[PDB]
Amino acid sequence: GSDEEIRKKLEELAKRKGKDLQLRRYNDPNEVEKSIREALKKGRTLIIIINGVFVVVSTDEDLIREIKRLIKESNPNKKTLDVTTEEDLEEVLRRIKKGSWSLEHHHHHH
Repeated sequence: GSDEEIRKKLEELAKRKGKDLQLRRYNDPNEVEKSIREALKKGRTLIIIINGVFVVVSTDEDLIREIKRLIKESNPNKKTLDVTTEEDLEEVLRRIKKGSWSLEHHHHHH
């Protein structure tokens, strides 16, 4: 679907900045967690789709914040998440259960 239309914006950005970006889909928090440990240990960017939520993992906040924009251009109605440590993963998954999900809106971003 629209994940294939966003993939171009991400894989072009990998050539612009010289970092490794890759896109994958998951069904459960228990399966997805295993992918975050690899990305953070290796200093790499993963863009993950789980149950309609976009979870962005990177050791570079400037890579996440540009990916979030490129995701939200193509799906302005989709919810999003960000991770830079294995502690951030638990922080955001705890917020997912509590309803404290991301508030990325262009009138709030400025």
